[PDB]
Amino acid sequence: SGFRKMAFPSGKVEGCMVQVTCGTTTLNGLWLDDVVYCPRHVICTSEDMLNPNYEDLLIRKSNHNFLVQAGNVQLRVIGHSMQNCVLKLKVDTANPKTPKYKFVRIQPGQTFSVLACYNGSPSGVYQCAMRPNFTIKGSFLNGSCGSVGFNIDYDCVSFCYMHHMELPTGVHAGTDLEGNFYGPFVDRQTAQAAGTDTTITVNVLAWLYAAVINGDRWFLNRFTTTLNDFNLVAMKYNYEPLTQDHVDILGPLSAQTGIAVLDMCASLKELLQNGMNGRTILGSALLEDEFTPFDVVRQCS
Amino acid sequence: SGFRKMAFPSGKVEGCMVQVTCGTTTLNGLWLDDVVYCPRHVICTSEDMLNPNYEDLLIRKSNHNFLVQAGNVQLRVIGHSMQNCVLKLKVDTANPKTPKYKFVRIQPGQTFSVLACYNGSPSGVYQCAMRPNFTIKGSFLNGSCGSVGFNIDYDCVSFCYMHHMELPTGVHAGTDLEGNFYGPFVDRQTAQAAGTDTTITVNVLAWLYAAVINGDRWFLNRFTTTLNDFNLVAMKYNYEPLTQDHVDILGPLSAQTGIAVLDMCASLKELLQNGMNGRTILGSALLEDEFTPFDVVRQCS
Ligand SMILES: [Mg+2]
Repeated sequence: SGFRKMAFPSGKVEGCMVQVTCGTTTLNGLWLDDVVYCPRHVICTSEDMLNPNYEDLLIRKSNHNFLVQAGNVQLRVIGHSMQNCVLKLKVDTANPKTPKYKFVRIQPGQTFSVLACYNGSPSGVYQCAMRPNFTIKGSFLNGSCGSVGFNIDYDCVSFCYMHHMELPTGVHAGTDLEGNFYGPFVDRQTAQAAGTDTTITVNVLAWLYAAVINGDRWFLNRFTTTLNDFNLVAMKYNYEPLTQDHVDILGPLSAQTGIAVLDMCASLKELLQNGMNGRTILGSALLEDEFTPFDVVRQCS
Repeated sequence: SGFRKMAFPSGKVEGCMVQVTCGTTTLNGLWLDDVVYCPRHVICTSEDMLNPNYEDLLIRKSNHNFLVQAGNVQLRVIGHSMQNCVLKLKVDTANPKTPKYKFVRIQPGQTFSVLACYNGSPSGVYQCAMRPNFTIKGSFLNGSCGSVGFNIDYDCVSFCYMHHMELPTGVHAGTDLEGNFYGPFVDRQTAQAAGTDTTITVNVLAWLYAAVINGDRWFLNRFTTTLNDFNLVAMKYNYEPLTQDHVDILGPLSAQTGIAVLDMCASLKELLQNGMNGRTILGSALLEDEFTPFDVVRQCS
């Protein structure tokens, strides 16, 4: 029993964190095999922030301009290349701690653990979700760029995010491990704002199913709803539209509890209307949207 | 920016998790140097748990009856003894992944990271506080007994908790690493309940400081109070009394934000008496009490 926002054990990722220095800028790097991945903005100076020409800045660099430090040991850069917004530093040693891994680009609503790092040394681990507006509500201070987001599927580490910047609203933007940003963000210091954020409807529904599984039914009602009437209501509360894919994904949770997906949608329409009336669901006075249907099945079974 | 429930990186502790089997019972053990630590109830069958005699059950067990699995390697138990509610299995091999460590007993209100495991395999990590009633609000399913709690100071792991049981209200009970229970609990399958819990006042105040550091200032006011006046409010709303040691501990946060502890107490007094009135603090409609002053300073500075 109990429902916690649980992160993946960070160990397999800790053994990959290194410190990358270029000039006066120091950030984090991901050392997998003989390659260290990091935000390409590490090659920018006070002058190269509004309109950096990365290709021009990079052609002027030699391997010895990059200082990579894995723990106390200095790694030797033997090659460098750029792929989208990530810099790939070829090193003279393959990381002996390289776990089984893959790079995966996630979609909004997906959750992942973040190992926040400073100077290539891990600080903390926390659970995150990719918001519908392609930002993440993380916890990052200056020097955390290059910190990564991941999931662990049995023994395989799925790297899904690398930290690049904090937007003016205090939210975070980054790329997948191939350097492609999530959202319409760019690695430039120009004015860019996150779009309006919405609630991940499929995740709230899954967490309401997690509440039923752990013995709570106070919020259920005797009504049902069509998929279209649910969306007409939910979108008035800034909820993401619920698709037939979402309805299908909740199928196993619906079968476990005996409550149809659209009966649970009717209970969510009522919760939005009445609030909680001094009650909590799974120890929360708000409707939680950072637990996916997959996380619910994996945590509470 | 950003404030997240953050756990210490669990890598140093993952290298210590082993599976321990005794008959049908399989649970988790902590392998430090040449000793595996685990709950002493591993020797009990379901009938033995009704009223166990551990000294009697242990003398009738021999080294070969304990199956210790470290990954895919069998560890040979060469000795077995008991310290309070913890069973110590001396093994033939020292753990080469043993970090710099200490066994420490924490106080209620202090926080720690839990590495939840199943058959010596870590599955997740989460941060939690030792409740004033000595229980922990964790997330555990069958097979998690022997999962440990810890803090990391520099490169030293301070082990403080080992999971033993779940209480009928969903909360969890366990011991320090020397087998002494936190709370009035016994490792016997009998009617045991968690006492009435209270809110950790110094932790709520620390979290209000983190809210102010992150730009959430709506709850601040021109008023101040006294420790004596505030404690009458605390007692009424089931909050732990605020001592002078708590005000002293909050000193750096008072200085960094310009809001005295009794100035922040007048804000907490108003949130307790009048509520949040549709507003949230750090995306929460409840006053969060599982961040210590130190956790806030560590994450914000
Ligand atoms: Mg005040």
